[PDB]
Amino acid sequence: TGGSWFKILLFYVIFYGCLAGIFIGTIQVMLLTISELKPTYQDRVAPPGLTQIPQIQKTEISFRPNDPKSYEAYVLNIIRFLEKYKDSAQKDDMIFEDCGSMPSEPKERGEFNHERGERKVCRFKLDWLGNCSGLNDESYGYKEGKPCIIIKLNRVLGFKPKPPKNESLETYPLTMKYNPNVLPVQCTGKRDEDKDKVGNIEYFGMGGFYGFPLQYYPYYGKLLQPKYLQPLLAVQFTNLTLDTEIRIECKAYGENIGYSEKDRFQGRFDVKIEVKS
Amino acid sequence: MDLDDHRLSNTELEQKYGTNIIQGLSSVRATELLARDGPNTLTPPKQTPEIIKFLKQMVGGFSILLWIGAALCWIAFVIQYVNNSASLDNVYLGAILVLVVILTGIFAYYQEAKSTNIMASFSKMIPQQALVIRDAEKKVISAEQLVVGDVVEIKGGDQIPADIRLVFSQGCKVDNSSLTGESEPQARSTEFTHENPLETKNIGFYSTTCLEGTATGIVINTGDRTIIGRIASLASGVGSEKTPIAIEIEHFVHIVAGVAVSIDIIFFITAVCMKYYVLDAIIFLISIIVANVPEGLLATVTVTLSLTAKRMAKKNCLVKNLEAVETLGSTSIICSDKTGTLTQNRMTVAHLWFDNQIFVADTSENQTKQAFDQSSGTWASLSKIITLCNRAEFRPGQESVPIMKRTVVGDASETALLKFSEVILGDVMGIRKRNHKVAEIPFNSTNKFQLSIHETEDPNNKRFLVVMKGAPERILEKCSTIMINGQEQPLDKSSADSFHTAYMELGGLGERVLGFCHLYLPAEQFPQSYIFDVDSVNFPTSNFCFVGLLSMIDPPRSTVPDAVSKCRSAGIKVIMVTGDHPITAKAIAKSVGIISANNETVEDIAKRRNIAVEQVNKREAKAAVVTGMELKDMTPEQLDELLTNYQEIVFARTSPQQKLIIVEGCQRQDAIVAVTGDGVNDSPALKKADIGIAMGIAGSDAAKNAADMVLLDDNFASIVTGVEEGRLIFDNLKKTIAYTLTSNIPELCPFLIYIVAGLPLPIGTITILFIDLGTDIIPSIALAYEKAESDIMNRKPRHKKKDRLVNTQLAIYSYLHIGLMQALGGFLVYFTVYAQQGFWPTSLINLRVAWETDDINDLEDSYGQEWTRYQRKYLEWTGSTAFFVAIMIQQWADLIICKTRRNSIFQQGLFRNKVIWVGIASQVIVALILSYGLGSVPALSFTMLRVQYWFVAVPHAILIWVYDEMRKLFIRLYPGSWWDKNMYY
Ligand SMILES: Nc1ncnc2c1ncn2[C@@H]1O[C@H](COP(=O)(O)OP(=O)(O)CP(=O)(O)O)[C@@H](O)[C@H]1O
Ligand SMILES: *[C@@H]1O[C@H](CO)[C@@H](O)[C@H](O)[C@H]1NC(C)=O
Ligand code: NA
Ligand code: NA
Ligand code: NA
Repeated sequence: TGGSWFKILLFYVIFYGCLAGIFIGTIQVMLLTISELKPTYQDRVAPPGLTQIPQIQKTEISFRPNDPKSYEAYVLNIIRFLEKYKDSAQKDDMIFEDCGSMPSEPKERGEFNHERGERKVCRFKLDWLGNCSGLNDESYGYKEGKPCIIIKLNRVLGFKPKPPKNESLETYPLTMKYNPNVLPVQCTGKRDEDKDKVGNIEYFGMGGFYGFPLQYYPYYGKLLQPKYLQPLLAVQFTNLTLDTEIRIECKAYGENIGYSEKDRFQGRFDVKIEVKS
Repeated sequence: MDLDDHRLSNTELEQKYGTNIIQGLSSVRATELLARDGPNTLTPPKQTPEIIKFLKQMVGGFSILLWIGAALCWIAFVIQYVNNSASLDNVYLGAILVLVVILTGIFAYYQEAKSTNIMASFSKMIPQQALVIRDAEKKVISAEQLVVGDVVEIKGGDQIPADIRLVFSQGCKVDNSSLTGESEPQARSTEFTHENPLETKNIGFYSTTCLEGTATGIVINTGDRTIIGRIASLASGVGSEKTPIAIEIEHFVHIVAGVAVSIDIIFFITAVCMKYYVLDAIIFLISIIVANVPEGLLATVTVTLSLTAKRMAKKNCLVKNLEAVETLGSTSIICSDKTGTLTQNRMTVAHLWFDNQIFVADTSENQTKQAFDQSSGTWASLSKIITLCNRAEFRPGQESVPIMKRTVVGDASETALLKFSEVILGDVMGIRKRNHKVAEIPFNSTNKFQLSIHETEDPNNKRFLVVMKGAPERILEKCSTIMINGQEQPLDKSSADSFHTAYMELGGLGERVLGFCHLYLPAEQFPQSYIFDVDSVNFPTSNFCFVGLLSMIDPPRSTVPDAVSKCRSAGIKVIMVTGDHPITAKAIAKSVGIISANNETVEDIAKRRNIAVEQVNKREAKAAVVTGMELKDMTPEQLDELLTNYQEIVFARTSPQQKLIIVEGCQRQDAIVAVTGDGVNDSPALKKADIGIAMGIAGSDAAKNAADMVLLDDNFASIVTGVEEGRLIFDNLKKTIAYTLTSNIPELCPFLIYIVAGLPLPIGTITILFIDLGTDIIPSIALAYEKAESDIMNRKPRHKKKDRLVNTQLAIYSYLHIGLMQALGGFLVYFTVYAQQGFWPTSLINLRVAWETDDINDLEDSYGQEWTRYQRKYLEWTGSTAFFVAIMIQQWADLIICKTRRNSIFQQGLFRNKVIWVGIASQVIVALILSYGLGSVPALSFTMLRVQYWFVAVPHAILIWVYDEMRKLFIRLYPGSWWDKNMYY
């Protein structure tokens, strides 16, 4: 009977409309507590993860230099990421500022407020990533057999890395360490045999320093600092044993930087490389 | 082994057993025999060991699903551990499932064992009595004290205590259903008839009851020696019965299991399509089955029965079947018997009618002789009739206490007449000794009179004095003359008018009236040596001499009127079916409340309007008083019409067959009937009725055996209490089912949202399993302890087919209101967690593919930050834990709102049921153990939660409570409206 069907359907219509209204109202009342500039908590992200650009599936880099298709995907991924680091895209001056090529103290651009609008960002030049920038050598070192991986630190909003103090040097001591404004990053062999057969490793950072400069921090969060360019570190493994499953572990050292056994990509990462013959 | 004295004559009985035929064995002989023979108790058969019941309880209900799920989880753990280390989570989940199924089985076993011990202990103190005769005196002793060789007298209604060889049977009929199989009246004869022990009628073989008459027997076998003890078939114990509530629950569990199977199949197909691991999808399948099925429902029904059995035990009652309570709670017609149930069953002579005059008497504490003169010839003849036709005898050895305190093992009316004759005249025993008796017909309901043949010792030696008593109307119709002033004269209209007006005066007080007459058989017709046969008519039964009437006070019980008022308030039709005259029955019904105030029958309407009875239409009369003959000559269609168109019905002058006809017609009206009876005449009605009720004291052994329930307190309010307990059982089961069905949607919905909208998985397999095993086991049991509401007995009886335990409206409510609201609260807390960590609600759309991609360790959130895969899986675990906590709090709200159906929580009380708070505290404990244990070390998709995430869903729980209270309030304020019709479950 339609006379009662209409009434019960009407009751259901108002009932579900009221339920949806309560749900939406509660969501909105929650969202007024959410800031658009600074996240409420950083429990899960505060220690930034350390990742690489080639974007390899199973933490494996497998390619034969003879066959271009073996490293075609890796080269395409690297160039696709590096498209935004070309000097053509950094030509603008209203948003991009040219800070010095020598590492310096982290620069504060103000508190996270809608006032002052969009902030300015330092420009990162590709020529600093020599031998792996692609400007001098297209397709990087995959043709010759000298793979390049670009190492980046995961973006954390309002994060200021603290490099290790001079008194306590957990990493390899260096005359050129320059700890006040460089976050050290070192790639070593995973185990004894890989350490023996890893070969020479050379690092390309700003001004020949090994790690991430500190003036590129803190990140302000895609709304005050869109088109942000995080510092990059290039690692080339030069000569390594052929037809060998070499495992490489790259680690970032610092006071804020932390490590966990559960998260294998927190403050460090693992790469497996075998160059087929 | 077949060695009996069936063919052996009565002469050897005295010599073989050394017991007298009448006096019997002496007390000293009984003492020595008791220490040598032993008690008369059958060997209790070994049914099943406790370990078998215990294992059955762990394999009873839905425990098979839990066992299979645990086995599959352990197999998956073994498979994944064969390859690599894998995760140590399937073994722990299986351990939890095994622990919970073991705990549920243990609880169910403990509850059913407690119920079984309670029912056995409260069905075992009732003793079987035997009327043994020792030293020419009869004393009532328990059947366990019976020995071999003694003489036992058994009449109608009492079960035969042992293998007795009958030596004196007067038309006695026995039911050999336990022996042969037939319930037909089997006549008994003293003479040896058949060579086979079973076929002969000179011996009864225990486990049988006498249908009518009296029988005297000699015990031959006791215990396992008798035929019923020889055969392995159980005389009593577990019968054949399946309660309709079991059918309803079994149908509900079947349909929910089927729907759960469809759901797990469809989710398993979708999960395989979405590229899950096979073992993971199988565990998800198992979680889908476990969550949907109502585990603990059988435990809940066991708890309800175990509680209500004890609740009726507090009211001093006996229930044979644990689930007869459910049938009693749905009773719509109560066919009660006036004498022995509605009244005190204690009676005293108060008024007497002879010589066209009503004589009053002192009810109690007379302390003086009667007012009326005893020298009158008419009263002397009446006293002689009372003394002769009566068979009652005072209890031997008790002639020191007053007359009323002395007990008799005969008819109650016979007892009262014996007391009156003893207090007004000399010893009745001496009169009976002087008046030699040759043959006598015991009172039977079919005849409605008692027939006796006596040898006259008067100078006018007629030698055959036929004295009868019984129904005044039949006796008057069988009498063509009445003695007035000691002189016989033909019956005239003046005597009839005086008798009728005196009878109305007696009946106006609700008193019972009996008729008494005598006649002297002529000497020419019957010589001194005459052979009398029961079948042969011989002496005429007509043209007797009327004498007068005697009135009998039968006061009712004090609490019966309140019980009747409650029953009529609950929509139960009370029908009085008695063998008394219509006038007294109507007076008693008016006094107690069977016939309501201002309610009148057709005769009352005709009297008050002074119009012809036939001219009066039948519709204006709301009450009727139907005689036995009118019902006897009444077709089934007419009886159905009579029961349909009348509110209050009183049946008078009824026979056992008439009671059976009434019961079967009331059944034909598709109504559940409860019949109360105490005598052997009530057995067919007791068996045919849906619920059988018998009196603890006034009831007979046959009535106790046939009844499905026994009132050891002998009050009508016990029936009201039993109906209330049944209604409470139905309400509590409905509440438990409604609560259980709520949580199905909060578990199924998140996976659907995950598949469709692409949000990261709001809930996992482990979290669904833990919600099931921590929110839908203990509270479901706790709802079985809920008390009855205030409107429990103000509701109409539920129709068997119209009203069902799980109707579609209950499922609609439980799924589409509470389930959806709980899911909305859980999703609110999920969105709160994700937004506070950095992922806004809009960014979570279609984020599923990138979320679980292990390749992407730099997922960009709404603020531009990059997230590692493990970090966002930890975020997923936190969201799942918050969803679990929200669902648990909303289940607290659902449990609060599910303990009532009409009244508010303020009327019922928040802390009345402490087991509700036990379950809530258990949920608090398990939530803390899950969030702070196994969350500090994140193993089972659980992590520690911040303090604010516990209180996010509290407003939604309060909203659930407010909405349910508003619905109940609008139902209460507007009964029978659209809201009441469509929003009531
Ligand atoms: N001991 C007795 N002696 C003589 N007449 C008796 C009697 N007991 C009953 N009657 C008569 O037999 C008639 C039939 O009544 P009946 O005995 O069938 O009612 P009832 O008392 O068995 C109903 P219930 O058993 O349910 O209380 C009555 O009218 C009564 O006068
Ligand atoms: C790296 O750069 C140096 C010059 O800075 C060059 O001599 C060398 O050949 C390069 N190595 C490779 C493997 O490209
Ligand atoms: Na369940
Ligand atoms: Na629930
Ligand atoms: Na459920």
